[PDB]
Amino acid sequence: NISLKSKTNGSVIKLSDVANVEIGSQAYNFAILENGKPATAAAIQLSPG
Amino acid sequence: GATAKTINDSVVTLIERELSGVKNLLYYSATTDTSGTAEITATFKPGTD
Repeated sequence: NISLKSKTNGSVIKLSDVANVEIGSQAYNFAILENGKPATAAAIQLSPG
Repeated sequence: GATAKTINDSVVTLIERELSGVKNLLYYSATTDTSGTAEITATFKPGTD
């Protein structure tokens, strides 16, 4: 419902008019396949010593 | 200009995440009040430099 002001005619438009609002992910650069089925995972690296 | 909760969530947790990798540490603690400042303390084993 965030409102923008059209420059062409001055009419009030909503954010949905020019964009799609969704609940997505921060990034889409990594994926994890465990035994051939999607999953999530993290790697642990030791401290020095 | 912020309350205790904001500093605890944004600052204290993030900082305390990195003090688990220090050597000769005996314990750690953190405190934040309604004063705009947060204090974290790391206590080491006696005799440490």
